[PDB]
Formats: sequence, structure tokens, C-alpha cells
Amino acid sequence: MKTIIINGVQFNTDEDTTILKFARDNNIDISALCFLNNCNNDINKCEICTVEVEGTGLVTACDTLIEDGMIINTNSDAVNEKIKSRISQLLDIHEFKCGPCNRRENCEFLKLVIKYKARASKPFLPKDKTEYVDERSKSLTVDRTKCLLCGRCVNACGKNTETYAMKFLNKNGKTIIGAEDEKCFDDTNCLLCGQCIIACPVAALSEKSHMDRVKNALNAPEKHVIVAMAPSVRASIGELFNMGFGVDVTGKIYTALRQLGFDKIFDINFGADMTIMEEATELVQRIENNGPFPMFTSCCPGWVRQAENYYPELLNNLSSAKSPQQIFGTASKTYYPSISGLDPKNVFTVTVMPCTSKKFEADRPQMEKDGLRDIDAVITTRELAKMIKDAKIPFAKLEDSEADPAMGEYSGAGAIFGATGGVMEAALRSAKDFAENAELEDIEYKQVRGLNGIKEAEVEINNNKYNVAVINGASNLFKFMKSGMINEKQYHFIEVMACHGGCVNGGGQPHVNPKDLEKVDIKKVRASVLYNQDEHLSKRKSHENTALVKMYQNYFGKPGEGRAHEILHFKYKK
Amino acid sequence: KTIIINGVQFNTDEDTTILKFARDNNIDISALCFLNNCNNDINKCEICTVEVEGTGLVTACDTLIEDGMIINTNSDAVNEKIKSRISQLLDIHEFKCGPCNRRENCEFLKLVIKYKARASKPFLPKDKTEYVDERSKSLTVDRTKCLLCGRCVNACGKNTETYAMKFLNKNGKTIIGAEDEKCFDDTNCLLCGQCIIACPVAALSEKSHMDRVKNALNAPEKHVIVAMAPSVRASIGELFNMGFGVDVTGKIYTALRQLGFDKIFDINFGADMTIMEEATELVQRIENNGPFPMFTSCCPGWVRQAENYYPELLNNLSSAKSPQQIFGTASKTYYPSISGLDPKNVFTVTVMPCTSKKFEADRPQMEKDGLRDIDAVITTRELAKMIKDAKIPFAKLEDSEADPAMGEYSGAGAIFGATGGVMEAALRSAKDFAENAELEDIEYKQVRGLNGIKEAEVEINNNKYNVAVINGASNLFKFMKSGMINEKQYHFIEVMACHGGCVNGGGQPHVNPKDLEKVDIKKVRASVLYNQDEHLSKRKSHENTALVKMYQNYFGKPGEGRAHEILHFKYK
Ligand code: 402
Ligand code: 402
Ligand code: SF4
Ligand code: SF4
Ligand code: SF4
Ligand code: SF4
Ligand code: SF4
Ligand code: SF4
Ligand code: SF4
Ligand code: SF4
Ligand code: FES
Ligand code: FES
Ligand SMILES: [Cl-]
Ligand SMILES: [Cl-]
Ligand SMILES: [Cl-]
Ligand SMILES: [Cl-]
Ligand SMILES: [Cl-]
Ligand SMILES: [Mg+2]
Ligand SMILES: [Mg+2]
Ligand SMILES: [Mg+2]
Ligand SMILES: [Mg+2]
Ligand SMILES: [Mg+2]
Repeated sequence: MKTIIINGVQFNTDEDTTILKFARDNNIDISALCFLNNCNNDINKCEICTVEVEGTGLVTACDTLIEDGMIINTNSDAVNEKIKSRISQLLDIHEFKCGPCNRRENCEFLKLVIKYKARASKPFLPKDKTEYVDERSKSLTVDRTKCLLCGRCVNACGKNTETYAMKFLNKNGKTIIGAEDEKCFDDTNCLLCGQCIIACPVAALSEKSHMDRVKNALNAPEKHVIVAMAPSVRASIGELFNMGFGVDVTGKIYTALRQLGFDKIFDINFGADMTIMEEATELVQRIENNGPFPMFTSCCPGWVRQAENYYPELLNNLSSAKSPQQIFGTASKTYYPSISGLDPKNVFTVTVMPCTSKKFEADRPQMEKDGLRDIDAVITTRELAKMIKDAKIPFAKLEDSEADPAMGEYSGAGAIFGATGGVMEAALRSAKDFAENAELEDIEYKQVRGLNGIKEAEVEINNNKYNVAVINGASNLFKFMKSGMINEKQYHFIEVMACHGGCVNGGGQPHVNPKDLEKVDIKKVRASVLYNQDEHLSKRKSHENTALVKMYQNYFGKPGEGRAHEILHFKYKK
Repeated sequence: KTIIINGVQFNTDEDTTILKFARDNNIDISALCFLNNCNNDINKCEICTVEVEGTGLVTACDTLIEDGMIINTNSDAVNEKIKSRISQLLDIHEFKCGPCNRRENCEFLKLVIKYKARASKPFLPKDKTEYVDERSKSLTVDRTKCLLCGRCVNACGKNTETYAMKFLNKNGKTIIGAEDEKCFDDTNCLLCGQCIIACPVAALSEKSHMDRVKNALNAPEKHVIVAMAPSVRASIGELFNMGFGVDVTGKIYTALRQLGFDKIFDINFGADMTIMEEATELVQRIENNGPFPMFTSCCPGWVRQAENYYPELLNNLSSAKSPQQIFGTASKTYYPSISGLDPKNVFTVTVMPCTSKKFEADRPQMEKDGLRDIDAVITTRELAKMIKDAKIPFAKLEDSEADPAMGEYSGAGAIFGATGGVMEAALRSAKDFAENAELEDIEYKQVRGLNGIKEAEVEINNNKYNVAVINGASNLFKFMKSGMINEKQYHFIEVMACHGGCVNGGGQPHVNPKDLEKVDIKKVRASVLYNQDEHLSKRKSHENTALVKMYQNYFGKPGEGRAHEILHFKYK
């Protein structure tokens, strides 16, 4: 056992952990900045977690293991002058203009500048932000006027994707973060998943803004602006209006969108039901043809990029169904004019996504038909929150409203798409019914749910056994393939999602303080909203969605063939 | 949350698994495929099964606790599930412990004994040859022992990121091995043996050199020299039930004499030699303004990593031979010059905590004048076996001393086995060399310890130089792929393939994952080495009296002449 003294309090412990973790567990404040999720910035450490170890001097608490005999002081004058000095040095390279800053309301650096009363030796007033800003990407934007060189984005990229697409670079003798060879991220092995953004304590990493695309369409007299939100938005955007965690705010979002001036309020969960219609049909077709197996889902554009960049040979095994976003968009330019009278050229389709890679998907050159984009703009959860606040809409006070049903109705199977294993469970509900020409009552597939990085189950379909896997995060895709787990049996259907936890933890989602993250499992609490909706919805299979059935009967015909295959599918390989 | 566990109620808000909550509460839940916070995601072993009243049978190693959970870890239903799974594993296990090299500390056997599980049908292959792969210079596989638990695959991925160890489908059967069933030496494998350390059975082993050694000892004309690595003296006592962190240096020396070795030397003497050459090289690069960075080259797992993944760095590797090979070279040249042995009859054996060292010793060009630097390498485990087989009462032995001519060592050589050891040792000599001084302050604590990537600014002749210590092969990938390498000009970088350094090498004693929850094995083994440094009168390699005499009388000046001629090795 070890005896540790911290601020004169004696602890007898058998734990092997860092000073920072031990002190936090015991309600002793130690500041931190570059430390996140059990890693700090190993070169040029920030030292904001400085403490004193008697006999040693100043040490960094976030990466020093406790040892028998240590006498630690966390709040001496010398400690506090060190930390204040380090923050002051960061202010010397930080454009400290929080008024217009997109992290004004939840910035970790501002909280430290306030706590320690730090101020720059010289205000940093960059004059050519075109040089510090890289907006070339369709998904990510770097603003190096805000960058603290804390390396949290680099660490998060490594842990979440193992691509190390985000790197430290030497640019004319100064350190920056960016992509390989300072390329546009899109032109590298980057997945555009935005997990680097989620890790960033400041406004240095952001989504690529589509707010001007949206505002300009709303204000254009002849544009009819459709909006539809992803499953995950209704389980998370309330966090940015101080409503707490795990609050279902679906009805408030519909009201806020109308108050923002959107012309039609639909829902991507309707598109999720469309994707299941096509993809469950495709899975039954492959079961009948004995393959090709495995079929992989194709609805996560981070995974599609990962396949393109690292496993191009699996592209022919991807489902050809468009993603909920893109399948919805396709219908919004074809079916929706047919039931509304809008000129298709004047429809402008906007999605609200928990995701940055969806902006890349929407802007893919072939994601259009007859000159009309499937999807004209994608705004993240964060961007929609900013629009609401800029409009002075009192979100938390709003009354609930409903979506326009024609492409707004959704089943419980669509509702759970945002959680890891949601696509899988939703697709099995329909595929089992299709294959057995039955209306089965047992529809919960709890074995594919939850936060294990690689999940598997054996399922019975029409008196045969099939193996499915759910791959929960891009790093786990690499693990699953490189370890040869894929070889241990014949897999028939595999869901892959780039973001651990599923879209509820996507790159466009609200930032959460790491000290709210202590007490809240954000992945499970956001996902719980979606499973709750499923549990209370009357229709829990995508093919029971009434508005969807009407659309197929009146416009698309039979899923998985013909017209539906013609325009609702996408050749990912070619 | 209040959770009952076998009747006992528990109050908690830890957000942890059943397994780890119980392990913390000293409640016994068995596990097999769970190690390093990962289980075998595909085909999980289910040995950690427990009963949550309400849900059913669940795997404790990857299921999170919840309020009011009532949990039975020992119900009749739990126990016949667990026994069924063990029995099914025995059905694919050649259960013949008598000659097995894990007989005394097999983790799987401890489980079998705990449940008194047996096969339903004993697995008794008449012809094992198709199950065994002994082609590698370092690693061997015996699939008649393999549980398909995935621990080696997870350990390779986490420790090295090479994923050279994989699940494969072979004739419709699942096996572990390398892609296309290649010899591991021909793959990107580092031969670090972290997979062996992770394996709970004898399926993965070191390539035995025990026959080389015994045949040399028994050959009348061979004069067998033996020398042990830093880490062996801090580890081998574990295999004699002496506990952790025990310095058994002097007992090892006595045991080696009782085994019949003809001369007892020490690789720490070779470590001091490596520092003489390498610190000299570092000072010469400083004077020459490069090339920088200089990388250490004394870890053959890192050398293979550089060869396979960073060939552009090979020109930056230090040309000093590793302590093993530099000692070997001297044992064939210097040692005959002070003894009268015919060089061709000298047979040099090292004892290493490491499997990659066998590959290093067998490298074609690791020889001079026809004489191998090193003729055999036995692991810590192999030496323990040899001692036990010879009926030597290790723990009862009185201390003896090494033969001093190549057996003396300084505290700088003593710390090599720990991550940051070479760095600290080398700086102690480089600063003295560069400043033409005898400096008093020699402790470089900032490069020590278990952080995966460590750095320090050091001042030599009033100039500042940047150093880094890369602690584990996966951290080398991180350092390079993250661009950390380009944040500043590094001048000297230590790289070690095994996290913790050689004290955590692939030839070391296996440790029960239960002992490993109570003991920081990396720190406790390293502590022995730093303790020796603390208590040695000479703490700089260039103060080693035997070494100084050998340079004065035989090799001349480090970095020049005969020393450059035979004590260096260039990778190209
Ligand atoms: N398109 C689509 Fe998806 C749907 O439906 C989203 O909108 Fe996802 C979410 N939430 C996102 O971003 S994408 C990947 N599949 C799971 S959910
Ligand atoms: N040769 C050499 Fe080394 C020395 O001295 C050993 O013997 Fe190591 C140990 N212990 C091993 O194996 S190698 C890697 N450098 C650090 S220590
Ligand atoms: S990143 Fe934070 S401190 Fe900097 S300008 Fe924005 S809100 Fe202010
Ligand atoms: S978007 Fe994802 S893959 Fe690209 S740098 Fe960020 S974390 Fe890495
Ligand atoms: S972009 Fe953000 S996370 Fe990355 S180094 Fe800069 S401040 Fe840190
Ligand atoms: S998991 Fe969801 S949020 Fe993350 S990249 Fe894929 S689609 Fe986007
Ligand atoms: S691996 Fe373990 S159980 Fe199997 S034969 Fe060897 S000692 Fe016995
Ligand atoms: S020896 Fe090391 S690199 Fe090779 S398979 Fe084993 S763990 Fe992986
Ligand atoms: S070799 Fe060992 S660790 Fe690897 S799967 Fe077989 S029993 Fe498990
Ligand atoms: S760190 Fe030591 S034990 Fe591990 S491979 Fe390198 S030399 Fe061998
Ligand atoms: S928080 Fe510890 S060094 Fe940055
Ligand atoms: S130890 Fe839990 S499934 Fe193997
Ligand atoms: Cl395209
Ligand atoms: Cl409508
Ligand atoms: Cl060679
Ligand atoms: Cl001697
Ligand atoms: Cl440490
Ligand atoms: Mg660190
Ligand atoms: Mg308008
Ligand atoms: Mg697991
Ligand atoms: Mg003999
Ligand atoms: Mg190669």
C-alpha cells in the first residue's frame, strides 16, 4: 500500500493511478487542459495540471503516477503562478475575441483564463485569418487563431480512428495541426468524422459552415426550403439550451424550425425507414442468392471513406441503398414535387445532422439526378442551435408541434438509427418479416445494442442461422479486420459506424465538459431517448410506416428493383 | 446504486463492469479471454459468466453494473455454464501437462483445477507436426494448446499495432498465426514476444536455445561463457516463488557456476561498452551538427520496426552494437587475449528477458572473423528451467561474484533494463565527455517511468539539446504518425519495443492476471535496477575499472580504430 499526503490530508491507498485522477476521485481540484480520456500532449505538455511534489518540485499531475511517500500540494503560490504563466503564454497565441466566437458559451480555455485571471503579454490580433483558417474541406474547418497546440484532436483521432489523419506539422519552423502534407483533409485518409472537433477545448476546430447556404435559401423568395433532422438531434440539442441530458425535444425542434422560416418540416427518420425498406429487401435477396456476403451497411459516410481509403475491396459488398439523408433527399426532388406541385429546381433540401461527414456525403458529385442535388445543405446540431439562439427563439419555452407527415412519419425502427446497433436492429425487424412472409411480434435485438466496440449475434431467419456483427467506431473496424476476426466465421450482415456510440456521439454534436462527462455517460443517455421513442411508438417496423407505404405504392413501386433501385440506390464502388 | 452480489448488498456509483467491481471488492469472478481491458469480442469465452436475477446469464467482463442488480456468481446455473465452456476448451487441448513448458504456472490449468473441469473427449493428436511451427528464430506456436482466446491478438495490436498475430481460417478451422501462415520472421512482426506474455497456456513460446546451451556445456572442448541482461536479476526470482522485485544477482552467479558454465560475466559490462561507444558517437554528432536525431539501436524489436516501417531512419541509428552483441564481439577477441582460450572454442551464451534477442544473435552479419558474437540466447524462463532441472537450490544459494574482467558494471549499465535507462546512462557519459568534466549531478529522473512518450531538454556545454524516450512499439507509431517527431529538432531518441522496457520483455516470467492487479510489475522490476545504481560506487559507464583496462589494453579509444572496426554495426 501507499501513503499519499495531498494538501495535508493523508490517503492510504492500493490504487495505481495518476495524481490527477486520484485527486479528482477524492474531491481535490486540479486543473487540466491537454489531458483528455487518459492521454495528454506528450511533447510540449501544457502543464496546467501542475502540482508540487515535495522533494521533487513542480510536476504534471495528469501523467505522474502516485507513489508511496509523496507529499503533494495543489494550490501553493508557486503552483498557481506556473499555471497562470502557461495560460498567459497561450493567450499570446490566441485571438481572444469571445463575442463572435462559436465556443463563447462553453469554452474550456475561457474558463481557465477566468479562473486564473490570466492576460496576454501582447494581444494576439491576427491580420490574415485567410492564412490561419483552412476551410477547404467539405466537412471540417481549422481556425488556428484559436489553436492551443494541446494535441487533443491528434489524440482523439488516433484513439477513435487510428488513422492519425490529424497531425502536428512543421510549417515554416512553427508547429501547427493539420492534415498530412498540409493537404485538404478530404484529399487524405481522413474519415471526416469530426471526433477531433469534439475533443477540441476551443473554437479552433469546427464544422464546415453551411449556415450561409441555409440562410440564403430561406431568404430567397423562390426557394422552398425543406428541413429534416437526424434521429440523434432530438436527443441532444436541448443540452445547448441548459435543459439537461437525455431530454426528448422532438416537438420543440419542429416548432423552432417553423419559427426559423423553413417551408416544410420533415424528418430523416422517414428516410431511415426508406433505407430499411431497400436494405432489408437487399439482405433478403442476398440470403436467397447465398451472398455476396458479408453485406456491410453503407449509411455512415465516415465508414464509406474508411472503406474507400483502406478497404476498397469491400465496396462491392456495401449495401447499395442510399443513406437516410441521401435517400430522403432523392425523394425530396422527385416524389415531393409530385405530391406538392413545387418546381423541383426550387426545392432546397436541408438536413440537421449530428455529423460532419454528412456534409461531404451531401456534396458528393454523383449525389444528384438531372441537375438537382439530393441534399443542398447540411447543418450540424451545433449549427441549428446557433441559428435558434441568433433568432432569439426561446427554445426551452416552446410548445410542441408535429412534422408534416408525408415525409415526416417514422417508425420505431427508424427512430433508433442514431445508436450503435440501431440500423442492425431496424434492418433485422424488416428482413425477418420479409423472408418469413410473417408479422413477427418479437422484434427486440438487445444483443446488438450497447457500447462494446465489436458486437455479434447469431440470428434465425426463415429456419436458417445467420451471423451479424456491429462494428462500433472506426478504430474497431480496423481491429475487426486486422485481427482477422472477420475470418473466424462467415458473417452475413455487418453494421459499421465511424463514431463510437453511433451518431449520438457524432462529430457535429454538442460539446460536453469533461467534468459533466465524469458524471454522465453521454452515449447511453442520448441513445436512451431513441430507444424510448421506439418503445412508445405504435409502429416499430419501417415497412409499417403509413406515409412511406403510400409513397412506394403511388410513386416508387416495389423496393429493391426497378424505379426504386434506379434512383434510391447508389453504386459506391464505381 | 445498490447491488447485491451473492446476498451481500453493495452501495456504489463506480461506473464499472461486474468483473472489475467484484475484483475490487475481493469477490472472485473467473475470467479467461479478458486481459488488458479487452475480451475476445468474437466467440467470447464466457468464463466470466454470472447470474443477474432478471436478465439471465451475462458475461461479467463486459457488462456494466446497475442499481439494484442482484448478481449470483456461484449459482448452480453459473457453474455448469463455466464448467461446460472449460470442458469444451479441453476438447481442443492436448492436456498433457507433464512435459509442458507452462506446467508450473499455467493460467488455464489453474482454471481447470478451480472447476475440476475435464474434456468430454480427450484431444490426443497422434501427429503434432502440423500443429507446431518452430520456423522462427524467436517465437514458436503449438496449436494443440491454443484456446482461441484472442489474448495474443489483442496484445499484439495494443503493444505494437503491427497485428502480425491474427486469427486465420485454415481448412475451415480457426487458428492463430501470421498472414498466409508465414514464418513470423518474414512478416512485420517485431519478435517482441508480447503475445507470449499474454498467452495463458503453452501455445506460444520462445524458440528454445536450451539444446544449444546444453550441447556446448557438454562438449569437452567448448569454453562456455555466460552473461545475463540487466533485467534477469530483477525477475527470475519470481519463478522460484520468491516474490516480486527481488534482487537475486549473486544467487544467479552461483547458480550459473553450478550449471557448469566456464566463465561468469555480465551483459551490464556490455551495457557500459555500448555507452562508451554511443555517448562518444552522440558527442561527435553534436560537434558535427548531425546527423540528428540519433536513435538508439540496442532493442532488436525496434530495429525490426524501423526496418519494416521506417527504413528512412536506419541511417540515423547509432552504430554501437547492443550490449548483447558488443559483449559477444569482445568475448571472442578481447577475452581470448586475456585468457589463452582458442577463440574458436569460446561459446558465448546470454540470458535475456527477450525473444527478439535470439533473432539479433542469429543475424548473419553478427559475427567477426568467422566467430559469432553470440552463440546462444536463453530467456529468463529458460534459465529458470535449466536451474530447476539441475537440482540447484536457487533461493538457498550463497552469493558469489562475477568474473570481473568482463563482469564489472557501473550503475549506468545497471539501469538499462528500464525504459529511459539507456538515455540516462548515455547522458551521464556524454555530458562528462563533452564538458571534459566529472559532473556530480547524474540523475535524469525526467526520462524515467511509464509514460509512453517522454522528453527532456538537456544542457551540454551551455547548449540545449532535445531528447525523447519512446516506451513501447505502439508509442513509436504514435510519435511518428502524430507528427510529434516534427514539433522540434530531436537530437537523441531512445526507442524500446516493450512498454516498461526490457523488464517487461517477451522472455520474462508470466504473471497471473491476479498478481498483476496487486503489483505494478513494470515498476517493481525496474526498481531493482535503480536500487543497484543508487548503491554502486561507480555510476558512469566510463568509470568501470575493468572496462577502462580493456579499452586501454585492447580496443584503444571509443569511436575510433579497433573500436569502430569491431564494436559497431550499421543497418543499411
Ligand atoms: N443518414 C443517416 Fe443516419 C439516419 O437516419 C443519421 O442521420 Fe446518423 C444519425 N442520427 C447521422 O449523421 S447516419 C449513420 N447511421 C445511423 S443514423
Ligand atoms: N543487449 C541489450 Fe539491453 C542491455 O544491457 C538487455 O540485455 Fe535489454 C535488458 N535487460 C534486453 O533484452 S536490450 C534493449 N535496451 C535496454 S537493456
Ligand atoms: S476559443 Fe474560447 S477563449 Fe478563445 S475566443 Fe473563443 S470563447 Fe474566447
Ligand atoms: S475528422 Fe476523424 S479521421 Fe479526420 S482528423 Fe478528425 S478524428 Fe481524424
Ligand atoms: S485544434 Fe483544438 S484540440 Fe487540436 S491542438 Fe488546436 S486547440 Fe488543441
Ligand atoms: S457514425 Fe454517424 S455521426 Fe459518426 S461519421 Fe458515421 S454517420 Fe456521421
Ligand atoms: S498448456 Fe497448461 S493445461 Fe495445457 S498441457 Fe500445458 S500446463 Fe497443462
Ligand atoms: S512477437 Fe510482438 S509483433 Fe510479433 S506477433 Fe507477437 S506481439 Fe505481435
Ligand atoms: S496462442 Fe495463446 S493467447 Fe493466442 S489465442 Fe491461442 S491460447 Fe489465446
Ligand atoms: S524492449 Fe528489451 S525485451 Fe523488449 S524487444 Fe526490445 S530488447 Fe527485447
Ligand atoms: S493537463 Fe497535464 S500536461 Fe496538460
Ligand atoms: S472473460 Fe468474459 S467473455 Fe471471456
Ligand atoms: Cl460521388
Ligand atoms: Cl405533409
Ligand atoms: Cl545481418
Ligand atoms: Cl575474470
Ligand atoms: Cl511512472
Ligand atoms: Mg502522456
Ligand atoms: Mg423563404
Ligand atoms: Mg469486448
Ligand atoms: Mg563444459
Ligand atoms: Mg514491408
